[PDB]
Amino acid sequence: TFKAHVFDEPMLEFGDGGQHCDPRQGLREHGPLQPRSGDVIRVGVIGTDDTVAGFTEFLAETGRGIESGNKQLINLNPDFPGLGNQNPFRCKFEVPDGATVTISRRQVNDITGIGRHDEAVRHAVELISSQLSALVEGSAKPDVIVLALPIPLIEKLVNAKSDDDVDGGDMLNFRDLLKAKTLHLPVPTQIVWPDTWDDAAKIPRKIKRDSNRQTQVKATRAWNLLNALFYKAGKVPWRLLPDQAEYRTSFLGIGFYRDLDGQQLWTSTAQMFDERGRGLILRGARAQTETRGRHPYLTAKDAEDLVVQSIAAYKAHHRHVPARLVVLKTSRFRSEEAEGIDAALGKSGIEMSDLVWVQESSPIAIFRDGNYPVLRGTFVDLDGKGLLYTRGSVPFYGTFPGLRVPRPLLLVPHENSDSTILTLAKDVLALTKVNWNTTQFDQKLPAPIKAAREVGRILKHVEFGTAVSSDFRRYT
Amino acid sequence: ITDSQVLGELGETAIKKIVLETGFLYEQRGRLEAGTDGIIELRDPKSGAPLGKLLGVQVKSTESGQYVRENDNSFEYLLKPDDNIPVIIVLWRKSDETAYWKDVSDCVRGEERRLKFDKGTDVFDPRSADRIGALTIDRRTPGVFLPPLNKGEDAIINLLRIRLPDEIFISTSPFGSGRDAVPELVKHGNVRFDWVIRKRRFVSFFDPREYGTRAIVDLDQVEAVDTKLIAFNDEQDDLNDTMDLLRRTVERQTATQLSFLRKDRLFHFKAVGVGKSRSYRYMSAKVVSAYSSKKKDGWGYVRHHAARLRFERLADEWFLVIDPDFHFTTDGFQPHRYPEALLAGKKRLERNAAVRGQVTMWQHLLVESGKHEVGLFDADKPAPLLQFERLPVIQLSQAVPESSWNR
Amino acid sequence: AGTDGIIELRDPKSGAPLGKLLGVQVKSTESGQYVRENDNSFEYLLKPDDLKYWRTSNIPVIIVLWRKSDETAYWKDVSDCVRGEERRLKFDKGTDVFDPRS
RNA sequence: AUUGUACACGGCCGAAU
DNA sequence: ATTCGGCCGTGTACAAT
Ligand SMILES: [Ca+2]
Repeated sequence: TFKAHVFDEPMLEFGDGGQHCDPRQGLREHGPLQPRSGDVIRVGVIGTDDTVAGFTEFLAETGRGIESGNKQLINLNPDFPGLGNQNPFRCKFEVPDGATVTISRRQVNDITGIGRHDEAVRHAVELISSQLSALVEGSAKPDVIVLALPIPLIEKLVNAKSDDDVDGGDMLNFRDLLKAKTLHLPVPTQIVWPDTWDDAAKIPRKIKRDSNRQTQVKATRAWNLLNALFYKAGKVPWRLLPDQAEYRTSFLGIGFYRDLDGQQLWTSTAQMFDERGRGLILRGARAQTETRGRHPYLTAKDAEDLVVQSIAAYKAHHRHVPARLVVLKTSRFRSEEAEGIDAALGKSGIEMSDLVWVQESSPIAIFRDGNYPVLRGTFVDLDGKGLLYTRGSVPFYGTFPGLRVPRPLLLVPHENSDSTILTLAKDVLALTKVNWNTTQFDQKLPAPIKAAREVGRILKHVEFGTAVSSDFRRYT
Repeated sequence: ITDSQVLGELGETAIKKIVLETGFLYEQRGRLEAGTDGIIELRDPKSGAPLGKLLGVQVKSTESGQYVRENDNSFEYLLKPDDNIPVIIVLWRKSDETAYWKDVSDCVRGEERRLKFDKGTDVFDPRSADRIGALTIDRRTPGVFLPPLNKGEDAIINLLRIRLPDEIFISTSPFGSGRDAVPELVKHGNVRFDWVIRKRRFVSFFDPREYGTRAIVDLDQVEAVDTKLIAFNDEQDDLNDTMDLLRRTVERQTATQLSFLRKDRLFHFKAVGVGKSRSYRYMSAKVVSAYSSKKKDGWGYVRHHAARLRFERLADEWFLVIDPDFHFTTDGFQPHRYPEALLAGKKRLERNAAVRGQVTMWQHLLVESGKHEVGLFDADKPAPLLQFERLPVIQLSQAVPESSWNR
Repeated sequence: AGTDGIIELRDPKSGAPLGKLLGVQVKSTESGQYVRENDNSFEYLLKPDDLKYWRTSNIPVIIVLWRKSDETAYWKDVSDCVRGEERRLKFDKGTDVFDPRS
């Protein structure tokens, strides 16, 4: 008595109203949704003189075009066009003179010469942040800064081997600490390992010391990296195509992250809504509340103050409260949360609201007859609980990009929800195509849920009560 | 049975005959779908290897006779809105059987009108060797995908419907939990673990008086009521006992074939003998075997087919989920220390066919378990307390183009 | 402006200029690859502002695509377009070659 | 950390005995 | 102690049959 469904691939919007189901093809034909005023994206580079020169050649190399890494599947592994009429971003990625800061060989030896791994990461962050402050206040003002870490620095910071004895195992993450400690800088930063802009480079894995890491083909790496660079430059590449007769809706994803002590649990939230006109806003905020514990769920007061904050952010762009508010959460909605959220809606006069728990650990799954799994977008209704396959066989790609069979997303709406699960699944599936961190659209999790977790990693190192930018470009 | 089944459905059957002798492939697709009804691929007559070029075909049937504006030069047929990949719109006559193809990659100004198929140059003849082949498209750099336009597929689900007995025995006890009462049970005879104790209450699908559990249960307070008052109720505790009772009943059942890991929640096949291979015989509508409890050939370690059996309540009905997994042992009984490399190695290689076969195996094992042997006391005089049955296949509306993909 | 040149017809026999003008816009690429380019056809996406200018024009306008790598020239009437998208043109490498044969 | 999935391992939380 | 539910965190393998 389970009713099946296969949703069509949601249409994305590019360029001057162009529509396509694939971010790569849509960008290739129509270009970015928000075109830049100017044909150059000034990219600053921080790293050793080898990596700074190495990455700069890579940026020019992408301008000349990169041959596809697998011609058998030309949709899953397409070739980067270049600077022709097929330019995905209609702009030039150049490094202007004076926009490079060189990490001297002496400075690398200071970081590598420290015994304790934690001290090395902290010392490296201060060293990099000082160089980062030099770039922003200089004459050459970049739009996005690329940190091309050298191989010896990656060995010390990531693999920690150059290792000391393990003390608890909660080793600091250099990327998250660096992103948090430079949140006050006005320009977003991007970390790029040498093996992505140079196929010759090889960094061994941390534990498996005898094996290098395996990376995607060069064309795919250029696609994902430059798309992130374009987004961090201050423009939205693509947006979901809006239905003409749709309720003005705001999506709010709620997630949790362990505190640095490893025991307490904080709440990190992300909000998605399209501004008036052709645009899409992705905010990342932490609930300004003091109720500390280990519970992976919110309290009645905590949820109410959180929803009120999200509504106010929406009202700043639209000057009117949203018609619909869809709240996606990584854990089951409890009674205190639902009544807390409903209290916030009543004060703001919100008409309809959906409370959906996006569970990934559900063991329920379906299997078609063959060697490939079910189509992406397959939906099965289980007495209200929705089984959605955001990952699976993609007809556009011609294959299924995964190792084992995909694990479907189980959507469990709370009883205090308006829309049917079929309607919610169509929105959840559509939300997976606006992550902007990758050009491959068969993403498993919806963007508000995913964006909430990405914000959480950075905010573990930001002390509570410190005001930080809500722009998602500083966390992706 | 549609009114057009005689005409529309069987119309495409005769169209394939023209292409069958021509030498071009015809791949079945959706009947009334947007864009294609069949696929044409050019092929080398000498070898038959694929050339990597495709083309779609759409056919719509009509009645016998002529159409609007038909003299002895041409006719005039309209294309309805609901039909990328340019596709030939092949027609079909009934009075004298003259098919009429025409392109859609062609641009005669705006195509938004009536496609007047010429009666002199739109005849679908074996001349299509180079004529139709000129339009065929390729799966190279432009990136033409194969949209799924099919009658869908039949997918199976992990759920098995559980038919609980119409009666359940509920009784009090001077014990709080089963752990507090298991030492009381073991010292007596006729030991049976298929029961649950919580809140000083005793729940079991069998009558406690008949079997050896008389010591724990208050033998004068054994009352049998319908399961709808204990299982299908909103009480959170009652759900938890039903979760406990279902597993233990499944645990005691199938004991001739499976073993339970206490630290985990994993069911796995037990090994007959010591450190030797094994096999199982399960249904598909075909007889299939598989190494359920298999010792390796390269070394002596033993891998047992495993599954995490969990119960869910959907639509006021109880279902059992099957989650395939593996359990590795040095000799079939002692758990294999450091099994991460072996466990992760096998998981990395399985695909949809492998996991589906494992699911069907566990479905067959449980559904056959509820059945009784012909002879009395062959396995147990009372019938198995749980009856499972496969759910009807899930009817997806779209099919994976597995045939079009490699292999 | 919107157009890059004006073509004026002239009778090849008598040499008399017919006086009929024809607007021309030329897009030049260097070793590029048009969107979804097979060995027999490709596509092109017109800018939305170009369409608005061409509609107001009182003379016919053709769009000519020139590639320096292979010295290939293709032409198509701007009003002519794919039935689906107003901004999309489907060029054919056989019939749209820009040359004296056309 | 271009990108994510699958897997493995570990920690922890909610309800009642 | 159990039985049921769940969640977040760090690594390797792989680029998809
Ligand atoms: Ca990123």
